Amino acid sequence: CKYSFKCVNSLKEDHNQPLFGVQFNWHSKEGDPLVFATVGSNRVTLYECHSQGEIRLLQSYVDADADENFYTCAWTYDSNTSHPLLAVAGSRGIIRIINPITMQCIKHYVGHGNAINELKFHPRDPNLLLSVSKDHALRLWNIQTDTLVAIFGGVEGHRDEVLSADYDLLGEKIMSCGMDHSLKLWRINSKRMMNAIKESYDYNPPFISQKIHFPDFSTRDIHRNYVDCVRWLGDLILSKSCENAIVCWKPGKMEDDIDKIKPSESNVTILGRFDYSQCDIWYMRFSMDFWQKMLALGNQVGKLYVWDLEVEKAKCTTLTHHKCGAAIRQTSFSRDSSILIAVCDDASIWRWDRL
Amino acid sequence: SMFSSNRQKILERTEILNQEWKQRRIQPV
Ligand SMILES: N#Cc1c2c(c3nncn3c1NCc1ccco1)CN(Cc1ccccc1)CC2
Repeated sequence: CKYSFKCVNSLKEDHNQPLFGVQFNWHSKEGDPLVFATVGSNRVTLYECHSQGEIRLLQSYVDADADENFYTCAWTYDSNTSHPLLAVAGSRGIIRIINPITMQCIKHYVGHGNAINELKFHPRDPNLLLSVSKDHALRLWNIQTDTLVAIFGGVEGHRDEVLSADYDLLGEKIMSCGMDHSLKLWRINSKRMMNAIKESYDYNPPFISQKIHFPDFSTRDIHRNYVDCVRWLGDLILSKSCENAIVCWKPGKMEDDIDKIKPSESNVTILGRFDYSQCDIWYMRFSMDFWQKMLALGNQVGKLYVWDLEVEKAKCTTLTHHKCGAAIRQTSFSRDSSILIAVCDDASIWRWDRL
Repeated sequence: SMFSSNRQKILERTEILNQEWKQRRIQPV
């Protein structure tokens, strides 16, 4: 693999509780320092990356509920003030919007009737927040008007806990996945959904949320067990289960256009697998860099795999440190791909700089 | 090719997102 990294630093957080999520703020402009947030237990912690591998602790948000367990975080910005924002959620099923400058919760949404596994912001509209829950549904929120735009679930929605979801690059559609082994497509560029988003903006103080009972595509033919991580790779999909492989696939037949796929489409095309080892426990996430040239995944014994996505056989770099032995739950690349951060179950953070 | 046509879509769409990011001035944390 052409990609090479050096481990330049590591630290363990004071509380010693596991770290489950990590996200670099890809909204920061050139000249501003590279910042990442970590989530685990009832804590959200902010760090700044400096020269000579320095990882500088900024501040932490501590939830009054000692029993809250944050599983996810996502960055956005306030379109009116240009200031950054951070959304966090987990076991309590409550979505908190944190001001990262002061690390205080500015507002919260009683998100779901159960735990939230993932949060994602729309790539073009910073106010559109997607939450995925153990209640079998996905919810789309407008954080400018504090409205619930839509609920994706019901009649043909997921039949078990939703574990992951992802918007495609231009934010026209969402692919979700869960414990029912299915991967479901939900178009948000439909006339119904574009109008519902427009309406949530027109709202001013209850807003009537859309109930989307039927996806635009559904498959149970990729994985034979829970699907705990899904990401778009252009018009293709990357998804994983417990079989030590990330499967690259697409709805329909080989030649079929994603935008021409009918909701009743029965076929799937499997293009290949990215194979690895010792990553068969649940809740292990993979990530990509901004340009989607690199794919990263940590395993249960602290190895970090990095694949070069610019292929047709994909070359793989294995990053290891003799002191890194705990399960790597999530990884995050800085926007310029110069830094890769991995977070672990033993509360450790690992910094890998690209050579 | 399948992967080559897919790479061009990634390049074009990430370029659109990068141009939108370049036009923005988000205040530091
Ligand atoms: N990450 C996470 C995550 C995890 C647990 C979870 N339970 N329900 C949802 N969950 C998660 N959702 C986020 C998610 C959705 C898809 C992928 O990640 C249970 N943990 C058990 C544990 C606790 C303390 C130490 C070691 C192991 C592991 C982490």
